[PDB]
Amino acid sequence: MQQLNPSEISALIKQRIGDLDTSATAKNEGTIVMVSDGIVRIHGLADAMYGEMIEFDGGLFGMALNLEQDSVGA
Amino acid sequence: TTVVAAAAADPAAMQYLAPYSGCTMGEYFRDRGEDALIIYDDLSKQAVAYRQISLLLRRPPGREAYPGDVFYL
Amino acid sequence: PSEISALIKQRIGDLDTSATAKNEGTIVMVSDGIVRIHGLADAMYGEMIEFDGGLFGMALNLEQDSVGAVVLGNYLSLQEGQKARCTGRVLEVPVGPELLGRVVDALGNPIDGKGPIDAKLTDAVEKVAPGVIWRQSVDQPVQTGYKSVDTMIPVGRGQRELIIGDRQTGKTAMAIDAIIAQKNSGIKCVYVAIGQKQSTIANVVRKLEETGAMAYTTVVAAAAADPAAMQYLAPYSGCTMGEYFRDRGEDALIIYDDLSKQAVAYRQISLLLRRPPGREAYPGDVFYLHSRLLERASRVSAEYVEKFTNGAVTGKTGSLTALPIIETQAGDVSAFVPTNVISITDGQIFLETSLFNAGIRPAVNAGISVSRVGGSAQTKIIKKLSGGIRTALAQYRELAAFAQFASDLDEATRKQLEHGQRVTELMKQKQYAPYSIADQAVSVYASNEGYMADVEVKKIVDFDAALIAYFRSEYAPLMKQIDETGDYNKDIEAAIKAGIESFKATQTY
Amino acid sequence: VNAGISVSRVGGSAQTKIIKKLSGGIRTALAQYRELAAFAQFASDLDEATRKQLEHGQRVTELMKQKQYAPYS
Amino acid sequence: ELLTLARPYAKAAFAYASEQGATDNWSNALQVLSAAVQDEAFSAYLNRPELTPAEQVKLFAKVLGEDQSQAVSNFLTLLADNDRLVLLPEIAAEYEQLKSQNNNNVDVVIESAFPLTAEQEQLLKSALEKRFNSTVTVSVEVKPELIAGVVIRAGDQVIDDSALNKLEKMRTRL
Amino acid sequence: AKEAVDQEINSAREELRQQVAALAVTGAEKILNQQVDAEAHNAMLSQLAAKL
Amino acid sequence: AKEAVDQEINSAREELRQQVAALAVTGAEKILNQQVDAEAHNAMLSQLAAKL
Amino acid sequence: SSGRIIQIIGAVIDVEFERTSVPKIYDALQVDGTETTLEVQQQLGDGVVRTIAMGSTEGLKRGLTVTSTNAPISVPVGTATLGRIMDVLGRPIDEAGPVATEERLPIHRQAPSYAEQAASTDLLETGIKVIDLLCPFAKGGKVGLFGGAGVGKTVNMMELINNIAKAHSGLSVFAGVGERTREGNDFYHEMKDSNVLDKVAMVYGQMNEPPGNRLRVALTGLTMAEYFRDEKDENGKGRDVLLFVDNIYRYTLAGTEVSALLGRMPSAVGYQPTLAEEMGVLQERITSTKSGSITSIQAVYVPADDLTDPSPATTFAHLDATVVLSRDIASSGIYPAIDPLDSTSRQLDPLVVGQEHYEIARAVQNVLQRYKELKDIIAILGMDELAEEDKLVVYRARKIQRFFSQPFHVAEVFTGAPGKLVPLKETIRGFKGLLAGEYDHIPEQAFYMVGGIDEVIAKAEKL
Amino acid sequence: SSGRIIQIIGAVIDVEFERTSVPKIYDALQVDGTETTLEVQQQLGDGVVRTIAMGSTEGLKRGLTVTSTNAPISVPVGTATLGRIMDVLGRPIDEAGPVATEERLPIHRQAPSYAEQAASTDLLETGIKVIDLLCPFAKGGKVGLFGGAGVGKTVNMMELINNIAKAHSGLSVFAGVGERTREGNDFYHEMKDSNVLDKVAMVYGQMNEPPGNRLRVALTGLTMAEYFRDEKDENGKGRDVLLFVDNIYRYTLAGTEVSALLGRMPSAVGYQPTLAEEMGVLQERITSTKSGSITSIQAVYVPADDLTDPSPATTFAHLDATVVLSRDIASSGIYPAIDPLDSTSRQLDPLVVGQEHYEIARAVQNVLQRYKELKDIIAILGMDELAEEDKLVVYRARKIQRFFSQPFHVAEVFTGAPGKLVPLKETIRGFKGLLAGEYDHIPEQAFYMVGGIDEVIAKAEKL
Ligand SMILES: Nc1ncnc2c1ncn2[C@@H]1O[C@H](COP(=O)(O)OP(=O)(O)OP(=O)(O)O)[C@@H](O)[C@H]1O
Ligand SMILES: Nc1ncnc2c1ncn2[C@@H]1O[C@H](COP(=O)(O)OP(=O)(O)O)[C@@H](O)[C@H]1O
Ligand SMILES: [Mg+2]
Ligand SMILES: [Mg+2]
Repeated sequence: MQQLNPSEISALIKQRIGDLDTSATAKNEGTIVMVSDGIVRIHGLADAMYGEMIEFDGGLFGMALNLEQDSVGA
Repeated sequence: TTVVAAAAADPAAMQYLAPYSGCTMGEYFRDRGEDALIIYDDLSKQAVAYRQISLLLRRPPGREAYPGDVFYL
Repeated sequence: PSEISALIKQRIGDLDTSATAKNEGTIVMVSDGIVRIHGLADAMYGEMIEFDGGLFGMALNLEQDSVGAVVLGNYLSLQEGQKARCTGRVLEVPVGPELLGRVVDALGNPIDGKGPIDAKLTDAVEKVAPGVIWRQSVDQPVQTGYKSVDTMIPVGRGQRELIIGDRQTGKTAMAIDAIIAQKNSGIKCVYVAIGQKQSTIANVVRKLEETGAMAYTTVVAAAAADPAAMQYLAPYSGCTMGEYFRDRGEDALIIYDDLSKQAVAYRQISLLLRRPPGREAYPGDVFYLHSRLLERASRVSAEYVEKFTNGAVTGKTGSLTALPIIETQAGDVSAFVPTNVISITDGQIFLETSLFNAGIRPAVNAGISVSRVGGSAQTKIIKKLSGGIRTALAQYRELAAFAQFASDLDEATRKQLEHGQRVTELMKQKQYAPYSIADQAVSVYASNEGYMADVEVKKIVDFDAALIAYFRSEYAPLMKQIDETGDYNKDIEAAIKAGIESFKATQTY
Repeated sequence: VNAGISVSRVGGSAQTKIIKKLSGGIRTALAQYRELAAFAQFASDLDEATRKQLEHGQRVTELMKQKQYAPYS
Repeated sequence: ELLTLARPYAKAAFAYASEQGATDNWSNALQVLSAAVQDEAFSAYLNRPELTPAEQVKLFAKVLGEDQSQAVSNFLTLLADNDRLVLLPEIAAEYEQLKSQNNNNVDVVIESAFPLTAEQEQLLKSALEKRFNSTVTVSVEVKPELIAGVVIRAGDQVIDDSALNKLEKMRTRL
Repeated sequence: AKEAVDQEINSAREELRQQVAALAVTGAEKILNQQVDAEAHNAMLSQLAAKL
Repeated sequence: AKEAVDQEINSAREELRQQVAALAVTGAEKILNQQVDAEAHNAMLSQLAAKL
Repeated sequence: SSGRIIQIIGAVIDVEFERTSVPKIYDALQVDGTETTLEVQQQLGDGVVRTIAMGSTEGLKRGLTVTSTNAPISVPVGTATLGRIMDVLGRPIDEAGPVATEERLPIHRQAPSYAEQAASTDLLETGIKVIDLLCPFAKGGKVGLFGGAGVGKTVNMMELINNIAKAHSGLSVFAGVGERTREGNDFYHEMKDSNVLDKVAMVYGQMNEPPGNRLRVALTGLTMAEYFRDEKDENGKGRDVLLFVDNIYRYTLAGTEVSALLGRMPSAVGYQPTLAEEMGVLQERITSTKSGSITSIQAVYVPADDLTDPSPATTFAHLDATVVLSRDIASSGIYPAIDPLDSTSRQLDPLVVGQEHYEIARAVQNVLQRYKELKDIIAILGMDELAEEDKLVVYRARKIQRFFSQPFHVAEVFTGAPGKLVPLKETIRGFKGLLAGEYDHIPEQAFYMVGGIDEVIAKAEKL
Repeated sequence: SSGRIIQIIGAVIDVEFERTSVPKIYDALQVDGTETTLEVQQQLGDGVVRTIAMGSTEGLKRGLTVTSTNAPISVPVGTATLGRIMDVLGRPIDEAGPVATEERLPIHRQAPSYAEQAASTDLLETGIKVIDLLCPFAKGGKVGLFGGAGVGKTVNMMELINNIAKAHSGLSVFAGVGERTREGNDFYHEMKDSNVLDKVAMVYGQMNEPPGNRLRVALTGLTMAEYFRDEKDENGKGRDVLLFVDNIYRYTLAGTEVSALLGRMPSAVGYQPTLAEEMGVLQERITSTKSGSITSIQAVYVPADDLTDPSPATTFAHLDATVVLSRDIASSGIYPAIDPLDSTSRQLDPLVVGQEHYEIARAVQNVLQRYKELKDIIAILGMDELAEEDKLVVYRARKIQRFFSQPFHVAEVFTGAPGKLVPLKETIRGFKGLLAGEYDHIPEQAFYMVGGIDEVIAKAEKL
C-alpha cells in the first residue's frame, strides 16, 4: 500500500466524478499541486515534453524534468 | 569422484545452491556407514552470490554489505 | 493499628464519588515497548497517558489518525483492544531535602527498600533554562581534589565540564572523587546512573556510604534492564532534583553518567517510531536532546533567586554544576555524539589509555584538555602558582619526540626534560584520597622553586607524600590558614619556603 | 604453508602414532622462529641460543617442500 | 494508515452527493460495495490478475444491480486505476461519519447492567440533547459483567458511573 | 544500624496496609455481587440524568 | 536482637491483622460509600463473609 | 479458539486469530499438523500476531490451523535435569528417557530488584599465571573471555572448568549457544569419562539450528541456574552454582537475523535497534542475590577482530573481569594468548589483593607498556640507538612476555607436554625476581612454556 | 479563513486550511491558544501546509485552531532597537519594557542584484598590529575567526567593537546563533560597563530552543543591520554597519536537524541537500553596495578540527579573510594570539594595499616560516653551531613574535587602560626598520606589550 499520489486530491477527484471529458483540459494546461524548495508539481500537462519550457501565470518559467504517471515535476 | 559445476555465467541461484547439492550427494555414503570427502571450491563466491540474491530482495546489509545471516549460510 | 484505619476511612469518604467525562482510545499495535492508539483527539505532546492495567505512557508521535506512545512500565502486560485515557498532566518528580541519601528510580520511586519518601513538592521534568538576563559570571571554585585538574583544567560553580575518554580509564572514579571532595564545601550532589548493571550501582552506593559522602547525595538509577523510556528520561529527572537547590540560593553538583547510553536509548526509541535517521542511524535532533539538558546547569543572580522565593532568600545566589561523561571508541572523538557534546560544554578532560597503563593515574591528557572559564575559577594561591606547572608541561610536551635520545642533545633541552619528567611524576595521585588546596599549593610551590631538582624521578611520589604529611603534622595553623581562605602574601610564601627547607634538612623521607 | 596461523583442533588424534609422537611442537617451533628471525634481522650479538634457534628454523622451513603431484607416504 | 488514505475519496464523494442531493443513494451504494468487498469469495474472484480495471468496474456494476449510475461507475473506475479498491470499507465509514456530522446528528451507545425500559431511554435522550444535536441514536446494550450503572459512549467521549468506581477506589487505596 | 531498625518498622507498617486494603476491597465486591436488584440501578441512573 | 524484637512484632502481627480484619469487615460497608446509599446499609443484611 | 497462518517469511510466521482470543506477547502456539512451536513476538492488531519458529519451517503451507497454550515456554527444573542434555524447549535429547521431574518455570522473567543485590569479593585462585596476577576472579562475579576467531576462548574455558569445577562442591550448568556440535559431544563424553556428570546440566541449541532455537536457548540455560540458586534444603544452606556460556555473541547474532523480518529499521551497522536492551534483559538475570551465588564464565566472540564492533563494545559494561585475547600473541606462539594490557578486573586494588601483589602487577604493566612504546623506534632505527636502560627494559619485557606462557592440562593433545598448575605465590615470587633483575643472566628461551620459576632455572641449566 | 493542526511530530507541525485560502511560503501563523508562532515551509496539496515552530512545541493538541497573518515574520527596526536584547520574533527579553517603534521589515528578502555592487574595494583598518598587517580586512567583507581553545575570542570581539565605535560612529549588531548563555551574558555586561551599549543591538537564540529560533536569529540580525545601513542621514549617504554572528556553524546544523523531517533525502555526510543554498541565501546579503556597507565578523567552529567536511568547506567560498587563533601563541604570553603563519587573507595584494605593505608582509612571513623550520636543529644542537646567517633570522623572528603583542584597552586591569590603536603607517615603518636591522641591537624584552616604535625605543632606553 503506497502513499497518496499528487493526483489524489479531493477537488480533482470530485471533478473526475463529474466527468472525464475534455481530455484532461485540452492536454496543454496544468494546475499546481505542490510547492517546496524550488520544485513545483503540476497535475495535467499531457503534451509535456521532457525538457520543455513551461510558463506560469506570474510570468516565470519552468522546465519539466520528471514526467511521471499522473503528475509532472518541474 | 563426482563433480558439481556452477560456472561464472550460471544464475546466482545455482551458485547459491551448488554446495548444498554436493553435500546431499556426499551424505549418501555417510548415512550408510561409508566414508566420503567433499571439497567446496571458493565459498567466498557462494557468499557473493547470496549477497546478490539478498540485496535484490531489498534486505538491509551488515558489514561489507553482506546480509545479516551470512554466518548461518 | 488505628491510625491507618482513620486514614483509610477519611480517604474513602473523601472522594471516589462523582462521574466525569473523559477522552478515551483503543490500543491497536503493541511491540517492543511501543504502543499505538486510535483516538485521543485531545492528547497533548508529552502528555501522560494511563492504561487500564494502571501503567502509564507518554505520547510522542501525534500522527493524523494514530498516537504512538512509549510505556513507562513493562509492556508485556498490555494487549490490543484495551483502552487508554488522557490525564492532561505532565511527568513530575518529588524534590526537596528529603531525597538526600536515597536511591530513586527515574520517577522518584525508592528502590533501596528504606520506606516511602516524604517530599512536600513536585516539579515538572521538562523545563526551560533561565534567560540570558538572569545569569551571572562564574567566579567560584569547585574543588575536585586532583593536583592536575585543579591546577590545569579548573572547574567553577555553574560551569559544565565534560569527562571524555576510552573505556576503563577512570571516568567514574574521577566523578566519584569529585563528589567525595565536597565534604566541607557544603554543596549538594546528585549522581545519575544510566545503563549500568545494578551491581556497579550498588558498589558505588556502598563506597559513597563508607566515606560518609551519602549524607548529601541523591542517586538516580536507570539500570540496563529498565525500559528505554526510563533511560531516556533519567537525566532530566535528576536535573530537576538538582535545580531544586539552585532556585533557592544553595549550590548543587550533578553528574550524568554515560550520556552515550542515553543517546543510545533515545535512538532506539526514535527508530521504533519510524522517524528518519541521520548519521550513524541517530535521529536528527540528538543535539537538541542534549542541549536542553546541559543548558539548565548555570549560575543565577541574586535577583532571580529573590524573585523565585518571593523574598525569602534575598542575599545569596544559586548555581548548578554538571559533569557529563562520554565514552569514545578507540579515541575517535570525531563521532556523532561526542562531537555534539563537545560543542556544548565549557571544556573537557581527556583520559588516555596509553597514559593509564604507563602508570600515570589519573590519565588526564594535558595537551588537549581545556577549561574556558580558566583562571577566574581558581583560588588566589593556586591561580598564582599553576603557571609554572603549565609551562613545564608545555615545554616537556613540545619536545617529547626526542625523549629517548637524551644522550644526544644540548644541556638546556636535557634540563627541560629532567624537569618535565619530574613534574609529570608529580601529577600522580591515588584514589579516594583528595587533596585540600593547601596540599596542592605546597606541592606545586615545592616543584616550582626547584626543590625537587635533586631527587631522582623514581622517588618523587614518596617525597611529595612525606612532605605533605610533615606539613600536616608540624604546621597545622598555616595549613588551616591556607585552606580556610586561600590567601597568598609574603608571610605565607616565607612560611612555606621555611617549612620546605626544614623538611629537606631534617626529615629524610 | 604459514606455520604461524594454521591449526588442527582435532590435533594428534587424527594421525598414526608414528607421526603423532614424532611431530611435537614443530608448528610452534616454526611459529617462534618466524618472530625471532623478524625481530633479530639486525642483531649484531647473536648469542648461541638465538643462533641455534635461527639455524634450526631454517632447516625445518627448507625441510617441508615438495613438487606438484608428488604424494609421500 | 488505512483511515488516512481514505480521506480524499470520502470527502469528494460526500461533496458530490451533497451537491447533487443524492446522499442516501451513495450511502446505500457504499454500504453494498463495502459488504461485497468484505466477502472472501467475491474478493478472490475480483483480484484475479487477468482483469483490467474496466472488468472490475463491470463486475461491481453487475453485483450492485440497480442503484448504479455514471457517478458510482466513475468513482469505482478512479479507485481501480490507483488500486485502492481494497479500502472501500474505510471510505464508507468516513462517508457515514461526514453525513452524520452534516446533519448535526451524533451517535451514542448506552451500556448498562440491566435492560432499560422506555422512560429511562427517553429521559437519557432528552438529557443528551443538551449536547445540542439534532437527535441521538441510542443503541442500548446489556452487560451482566457490570454490576450497576450506565456507561455512555459518544465518539471518543465516555461517561462512566459503573463498577469502574471500584477500580478507582482500589487505586486510591494502594 | 538504628536507622535500619527504623526503616524495618516503617516497611512493615507500610506493607500491612496493602493486604488490608485488598481484602477490604474484595469483601466490598462480594457484597455488591450479593446485592442483585435493579431498584438501586434505576435509582442512580435516574440520578445521573439531572447530574448532567 | 533486632530479629528477636521483630519476631515479636510479627508474632503480634497476626493479632493486629485480625484486629484490622474486623476493622476491614467494618470498612466493607464503604461499598455503601461508593453507592449513592440507595441501599444506605445493604451489608448489614448478611455479613457472613469470612475475612481473616 | 484457533488461528491460521497467513505469511511465512523465513523464520517469522504470523497468525490471524479471532478478535477476542488473541494471545499475549510471549505465549506459545502449536501448529496442528506438525511439531513446530511458535513464540509470539509482536501483536500487529486486528487479530494478527507475528511469531518466530522454534524449528525448521520447511514444508509449511498457508492456512494450517494453529492452537494456543496461553502460557510461555516452560522448561523442567530441579535435580532431575542433572546429568541430562536438553534442547530449547527442555526436551531430553540424550535418549535416556523423559525427565523425572514435575517442576516447571517460564523462561521469561524479570531481573532481581536492586534491593536484593549482594556483592562479595572472595578471591578465586584458578592456577593460571596471567589470570591470577593481572585479572583476579571473585567468587560470585561475572567473567568474560573476549577474542577473535580461533585465538583460544573455548580452550581457556575448558581449562577454567578443569581447575575449578572438578574441585568445586556444587552444581553447574553448561549452555551452548550456537557452537560446534563436535565440541558438545566432546564435552559430554569428557564429563562422562570422569565421574562428574552428576553435577552438570547441559542445554544445547547449537550452530546448525534455525535462529529461533539459537535465540531463546541461553534463557533456558540460566532458567535452570536461577532455580539452582534460589533453592534451600532444610538444615542446609544455598548451593553455589557455576554457569558457563559459550559465545553469548551468537544470542545477539540470532536476533539480528530476524530483525528486519519483524519490521524494524536497521541500526548503525546492521544490528537491530534493540541491541542494548535485549542484551541487558538477559545479562541482568545472571547476577547473584542475597540467597545463592552464581559464578559465570562467558566466551564472547569478536567479529572481524574488531573490539569496537557494537556488540562486544556493548558487552564490556556487564562484566566484572574482562580477559581479552589477541591474535598477534597467538600467532607469536605464546599460549594462552591473553593480552596483558587489555585484561582488567575490579578485584585488582590494594585493599583486596594486598599491597605487594598490586605493586607487582602495576610494575609489570608499566614495563610492558614502555616496551610497546619503544617497539617503533627499534624498527626504523637500530637497537643500538637506545640508552642502556631502554635495552634492559626491552630484554626484561621479552622475558616477561615469554614467562606468561603455560602448558594447560587440556592442551596436551595439541602439543604433548603435560599441564602445569602454578599457585599464586610462585607467580608473585617469580615476577618479583624478574623485575629485580636477578634473572638478567638467563636466556629468554628458558622462560617459554614452563611453570613456576624453578622450571626456568632448570631449563636454563639444561641448555 | 482559519485552519486546524492535524499532525505534530517533533518540531514539524501540519495545518489544514480551506482550499481557497492557503498561506504562501514563509508566511507567519499564530496559534490561537498560545504564544507559539509557526512559519510555512512547503505546500502539500489539499490546503495542507507543513511548518516549524518558533518556541514551545509542548502542550499543543491536534485540531487546535490556527489563524494566519498573510506576511512573513516582521521584526522591529529603527533607532529604538539600540541597546536592547531581542529574541527571533523581536520581543524584548531584557525586561526593560516594550520596544518603542513602529517600523518593521520582513526577515526574508532577496539578495542585492549584480548592478548595485560596490564600484571598489576599500580597506578597513582596526589598529591591532597583527590583523592590519598580515590579515587586512575589507570594507563590507566577511571575516572568520577559526579555531582557538578556551581563550579571549570574546575579548577580541569586544575589543573590535570598541575600536570600530571609538574610531567610527557606525552602529553594530550582535546575533548569537546558538551561543552559550554564559558567554552572551558576559558580553552583555561588558558592553554595559564600557558604555558601548548605546550602539549595539542584540538577538539571541540560546542553544536550547527549537531549531526555528537558531535558524532565524541570523536573519533577524541581518535585517536589523540592513535597515541600519539603508538609512541615509543628512546628506544622502548610508552608514557603515558591523554585524557579528557568534557561531555560524550552528546555523547549518539548525537546518540539518529539520531537514530530515521535512521530507528530504540526506547528502554526503548527512547534511541537507540545500546546504549551499541556505549558506548562499544568508551570506549574499552581507556586501558593500552603492549606498552604505555591511561588514561582518563570524566565529566559525570546525568539528573535530577537520575542515574538509562540507560545513566549513562551504563557508570558505565566502570568506575574505581567516584569522586563526592558537593555543600555544596565547600560552607563550602573546595576548591577541593570532597565528601569523596560518591566518591569511584575500586582501593581501599589492594592487589594493600598495607595494611596500605587501613586500613587508612577505618578508615577515618568510622570516617566521624559516625560523619555525629551524626549531628541531636549535633544540638538538643549540644556537652556537648555526651559521652566522640564520642566527639573525632567529633573533629577528623572536623580536617579530614579541612585537605582535598588544595591550587591550577594554581590559583596564593588569594593563593600565592602554588603548593604542596604532596607525598602519607606524606599523609599516616599524617592521621595515626591524627587518632592515636598524633595531637589531635592542633587547627582545623591549618589543613586548607596546604599540608603536616610539614606545619600544622609550622602554629600551629606560632599561
Ligand atoms: N588514581 C588512581 N590510582 C589507582 N587506580 C586508579 C586511579 N584512578 C583510577 N584507578 C583505577 O582505574 C580502574 C578502572 O577505572 P574505573 O574503575 O574508574 O572505570 P571507568 O573509567 O568508569 O570505565 P567504564 O565506564 O568502562 O566502567 C579502577 O578500578 C580504579 O581503581
Ligand atoms: N592453551 C593453548 N596452548 C597452545 N595452543 C592452543 C591453546 N589453546 C588453543 N590452542 C590452539 O589454538 C586454537 C584454539 O581454538 P579453540 O580453543 O578450540 O576455540 P576458539 O575458536 O574459540 O578459539 C586451537 O587450534 C588449539 O589447538
Ligand atoms: Mg564508568
Ligand atoms: Mg571459537
